Amino acid sequence: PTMNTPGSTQFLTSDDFQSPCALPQFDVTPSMNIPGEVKNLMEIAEVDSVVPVNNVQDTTDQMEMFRIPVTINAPLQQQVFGLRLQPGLDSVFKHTLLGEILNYYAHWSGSMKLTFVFCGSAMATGKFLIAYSPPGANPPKTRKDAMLGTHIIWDIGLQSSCVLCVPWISQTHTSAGYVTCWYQTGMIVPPGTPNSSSIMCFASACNDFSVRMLRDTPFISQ
Amino acid sequence: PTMNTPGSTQFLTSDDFQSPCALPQFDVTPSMNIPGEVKNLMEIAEVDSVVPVNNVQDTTDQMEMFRIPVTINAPLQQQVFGLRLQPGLDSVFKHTLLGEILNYYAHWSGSMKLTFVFCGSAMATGKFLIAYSPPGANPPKTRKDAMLGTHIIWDIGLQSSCVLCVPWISQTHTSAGYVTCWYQTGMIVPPGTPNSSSIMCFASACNDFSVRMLRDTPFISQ
Amino acid sequence: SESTVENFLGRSACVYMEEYKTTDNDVNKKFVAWPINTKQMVQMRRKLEMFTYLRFDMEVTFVITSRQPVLTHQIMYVPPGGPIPAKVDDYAWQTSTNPSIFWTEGNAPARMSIPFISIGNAYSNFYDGWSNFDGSYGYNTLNNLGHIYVRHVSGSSPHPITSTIRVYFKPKHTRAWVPRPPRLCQYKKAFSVDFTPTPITDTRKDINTVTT
Amino acid sequence: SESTVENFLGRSACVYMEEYKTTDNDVNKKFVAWPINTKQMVQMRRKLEMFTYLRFDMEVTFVITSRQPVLTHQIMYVPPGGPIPAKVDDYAWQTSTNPSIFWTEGNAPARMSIPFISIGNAYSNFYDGWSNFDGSYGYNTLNNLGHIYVRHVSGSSPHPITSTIRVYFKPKHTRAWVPRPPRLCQYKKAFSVDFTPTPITDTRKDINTVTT
Amino acid sequence: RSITLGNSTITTQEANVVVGYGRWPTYLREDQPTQPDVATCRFYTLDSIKWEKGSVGWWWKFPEALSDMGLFGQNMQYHYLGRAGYTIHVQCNASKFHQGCLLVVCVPEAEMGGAVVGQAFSATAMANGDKAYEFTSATQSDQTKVQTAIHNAGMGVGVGNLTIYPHQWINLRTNNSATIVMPYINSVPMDNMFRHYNFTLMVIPFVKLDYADTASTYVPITVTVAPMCAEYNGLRLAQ
Repeated sequence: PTMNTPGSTQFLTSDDFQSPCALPQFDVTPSMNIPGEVKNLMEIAEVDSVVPVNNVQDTTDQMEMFRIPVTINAPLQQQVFGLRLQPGLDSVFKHTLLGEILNYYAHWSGSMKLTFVFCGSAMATGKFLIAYSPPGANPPKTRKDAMLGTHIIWDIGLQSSCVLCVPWISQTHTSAGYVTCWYQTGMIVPPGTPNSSSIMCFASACNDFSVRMLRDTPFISQ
Repeated sequence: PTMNTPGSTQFLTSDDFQSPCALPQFDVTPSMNIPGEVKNLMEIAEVDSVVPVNNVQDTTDQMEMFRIPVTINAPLQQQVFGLRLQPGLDSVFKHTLLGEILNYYAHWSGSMKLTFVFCGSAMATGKFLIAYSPPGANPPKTRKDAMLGTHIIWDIGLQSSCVLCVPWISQTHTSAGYVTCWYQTGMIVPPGTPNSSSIMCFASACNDFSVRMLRDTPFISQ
Repeated sequence: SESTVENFLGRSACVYMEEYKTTDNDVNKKFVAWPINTKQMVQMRRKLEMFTYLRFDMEVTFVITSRQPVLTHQIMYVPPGGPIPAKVDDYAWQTSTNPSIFWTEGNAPARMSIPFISIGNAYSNFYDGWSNFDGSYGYNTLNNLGHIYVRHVSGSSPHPITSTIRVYFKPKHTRAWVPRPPRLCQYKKAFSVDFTPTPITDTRKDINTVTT
Repeated sequence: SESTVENFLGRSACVYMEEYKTTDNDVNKKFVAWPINTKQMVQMRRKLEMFTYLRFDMEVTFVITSRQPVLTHQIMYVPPGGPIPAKVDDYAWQTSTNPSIFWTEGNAPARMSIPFISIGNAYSNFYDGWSNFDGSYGYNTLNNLGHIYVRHVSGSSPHPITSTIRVYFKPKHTRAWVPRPPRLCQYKKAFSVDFTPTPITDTRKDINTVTT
Repeated sequence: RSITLGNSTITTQEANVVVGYGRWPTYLREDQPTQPDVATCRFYTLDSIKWEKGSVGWWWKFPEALSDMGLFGQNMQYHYLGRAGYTIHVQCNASKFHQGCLLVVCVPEAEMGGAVVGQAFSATAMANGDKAYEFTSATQSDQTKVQTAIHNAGMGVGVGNLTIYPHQWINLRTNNSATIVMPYINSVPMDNMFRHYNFTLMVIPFVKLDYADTASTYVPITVTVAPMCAEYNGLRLAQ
C-alpha cells in the first residue's frame, strides 16, 4: 500500500531510477581501451603546477609572475618572498590545478606539498633559510627570529630542489600558516656569469585530501 | 489490488514510511563517542532534586522555599510540615525533575522515594516522628495518633538522613497519601551553637515508573 | 515504551506557515523563504532543549493549497553555503546543486528527507562562546541548517494565484547526549536565552496545609 | 567519495527552455526544435571540458506547463540522420523510426533514456582538424547528437494554447579519458574555442605581503 | 587518614570522587599531527573566597579561569586547538559550631541570558582572570550585566534541578570536601581555547551560614584545579 504514499508522485532532481530506453534493439559500438582513464578527481589535483608567486601589483608582462628574483647584491637578512597557506582563498594558489578542483567543493582538508627549484646558472652558490609558521602565529619579521621556528637551510650549491610537506590545510570558512624565505649569505658567482637568477615554485596535494559537498565554481559568470 | 484501497492516498501525521533522500552521494561525518548518552527519559526522572516544601504564602525571598525551619523553643507535639503525595497536581512537587517528566504523559504509576537531610549544626541533637498515612485516610491531627500509623523515629544525633519509599503513586485523574512530621523532644544544643536549623528534602522516582500516552505540557503558553 | 528518546522527539508537527501571491507590488511576496530552525515552535523548542547535543535526520513534508489548469510548484532546498535567490526568477533557481521537487496539485504531498548535514559530530542546542571574539554571543555556524524557497512555476506570463504553504517537520533516528533541566521561564526571543525571573513554584498558604 | 568522475558529472540540470503558441503567424513558433548539445549551459560546459573524450548515456526529462479539456503533447526524438519536420504537421511526424511519447498533463513528467549513439568509440569534446580539408574547423560528425521536437497534439481544428517546455539533462554511466586544465577565459561562442586573453591571476601588492 | 597527593605541588586531603558521566579524561585515540604536554599536570590553587552571612553564590568559567596560570595558560597563546579534562577539589574549613550546605556543580555549556532583554553584553560580564563572579539575591537591572537572579541560575531554569549535572553536596555537619573529575565534552574533538567556555563551576549555598557569637565570621572556600590529559595540535612539518 505504498503507491499512494506522500513521497511518490513527484520529480526530484537527484533521483536515481531506471527509465525506459528510447530505442532498444540498437547495437552500441563497444568501448576500446584508450590511454589514460580518469576515475577520480584527486588524480588531477595530485599533479604539480607552477605557482604564480610573484603576482605583485604593476606587472606589465605575464610570464614574470612565475619567477622570483634573486640578485648578487641584495642586503643580507632581507625577505625573498612570503606565502599564506590557504589554497582556496589566497590569490597565489587560486588558479592552480589544486586550487580549481577545491572550488567545486565546500569542505576539504589534508596536507599539500611544495617544491622550490633554483633555475639560475650552474656556477652560482649561496644559501636560503626557508621558514615555516604554524597556523595562528604571526609571520617572522627578521631572519634571526625566523630561525627559531621550523626551518631548512637550503644550499643551492649541493641541491637544486627542496621539498616541504605542509600539514593542517583546511577550508577555513583567517588562520593559516606561512612559508617565508630569507637571504642567508647572498648569492655568489664567478666572473662571466649572469647577475640575476630566479626560483620557480610548484604545488600539489599529497594524498590525504578529502572533498565533500559539490557546488558550482565561483569563476563562471553567465 | 491494494493500491486503490481506502487507506492509501492520504497524509497521516504519525506515519512511518521511507522517503527519498534529498541529496544522496554525500558523506555524513561519523558519530564520535561523547560522554553521557540518554536513551530513555526515565534516566532523568530517577535523579534527586530539591523539593520546595516551604512554599508558603508570603515568601518574599526565593531560596527560602527549600528550607524547613526548626528551632530550639517550639512547643512539643507541634507539626513541622505536611505533604500530599501526588507529584503531578500538588504544587510542592510540580516543578521538580520528577514532576516535569510526568506532565508529558497522561497515565503513570509507580513508587517514588523521598529523603530528608538535617542540615543544622554538628552539635545539635533531637528526634522527629515521620508518619505516613495510606491513600484515602485523613492526615493525623496530633502527634499521639500519628504514632499509631506507620512511622519512623528519626534521631538526628545518630543519623543525618532518613529515606522513605512510598508505594501507590498514580495519576488520579482526590485520594493521596500524606507524609507529616512532628516534634518529638524539641531540639537541644550546647552553649555557643545557633538557635535555628533547617531540613532539606529530595525526591525522585524508584524504577517501577511507567508512562503512557504522550501529550503537550500545560506549562507552555504560546 | 513511549519513554525512549527516539519516540519522545519522533512526533511530526507544523513549524512554518506563509502565503505568497504570484502578482504583487513587492517582489519578496512572490516566493517563500524560510531558514530552517527549531526555535520558532515554542512547544517543540522545550522538548529539544532538554539535551545539549542532538544528532538527527530531517523529514519535511509540505501541504500546499491554491486559490484563483494544473498548477505546478517548485520546492527548492538550498544546502548551507549555496546560492540564495533574491528575485522570483534569477540564476539561483537554475543551480544544479540545489535539490528541487516539481509537484503538481491533486497528488499526495511532496516529501524529502535531508540527512545529517554538519561538519561537527553533533548539533549543539547551547553554545557558550563567541564567534569572532568578545552580534556574536551564542551563535556558531556548525548548527546552521539550509533554507527552503517555494515559488510557483508558471510560463513567461504570470497569472494571479494566492497559495498557502505549511511545513511539517519530524526528527528521525534521533540520538541525544547530556541532559539539561527543563525550562522554567517563558521565551522572550527566538535566538537568545534571554528571560525575566519567575517564582520557583505557586504558593500554598501554610506549611501544614494539605487539603485537596 | 563524491570525487568520482561518475558522481562529478552525474548531476541533472536545466539545459533548454522555450515557448510556442499553437496559433501564430509564424509556423516556426508552433513547435519546439532543439539540437542536443552540451555547449549551451555555461556552468556544465566547463565540467565536461576537463576531459577530451567522454562516453555516456543520456536521460532527458521534460517539464511542460500550459495556459489558455485534457491536453496531449507529442515529444519526438529524431536520431541523427533521420527526417526533420519543417512544418507543424508533415510526414516527418508520422515516421515510425523516430521514438515518440504521447504524454497528457496531470501525470508525472515524461522521461526517456537515449543510449550511446555514435559510430566512434567515444565522443570528443575537442577535435583539432578539418571536415572537408582546409565552416569546417573544429567540427566532426561523430559527436553529433539528435534533435527533439515537441508540438501540441490536437484535432483538425487547432485552439490557442501557450506552453513552456523545460528540458533537464543528466549524463549517466560516464567514463572519461585524458585530463585537460580547467578553462580560464570566458566563452565568447557556443561552438568555438575563441577567447580574449585574460590575466593569469589577481595582483597582490608586494611579494612580502601576506596579510589576511 | 590523608592521601597526600603530589605532582610537584602537594595537597593533603580527605566522601569520594564523583566521576563526570562515568568517563575519565583520556587522550584522543596524519594530516593532523597532535602531541600532548604532560608538564601541565599539577595543582593550581585559586584564591580563597569568604563565605559569609551575606553571600548567595559564585561561579567561574573554564578554561578561561586558568588563562593566567603558568605553562597551561601559555599553551593557549601558542597552540590554537586544545582539549583537556580536569580534577577539581573544593574544600572548606569550619568548626562544629557552624552550619551550612553548599552545592558544587559543573554545568557544561551554560549560556547566560543578559539582564534587560534584547541587550548585548561584553565578555568581561562573566569571565575575566581567575576572579570569582557573584550571584545576587534580587533581580539584576543593569544594562551591561548578566541576569544574576539566584533562583533562576542565570539561565531561566529551576535552581533545585541543577542536580542533573555532576555534583556533590558539602554539608558542614558531615563532610567538608568534594571532588569532581570532569572529562572533555564537546561536539568536535578539539576547539580554540579563547572562543569557547567548556563548562562553568558553581558553588551555591542553600541554608545560610550561621555561627552564634564570638566565632569566626566567615568560612573560606578553596578551589584547586589540575588539568588531566591535555593535548594540542602539532607545530612541526610532516614527512
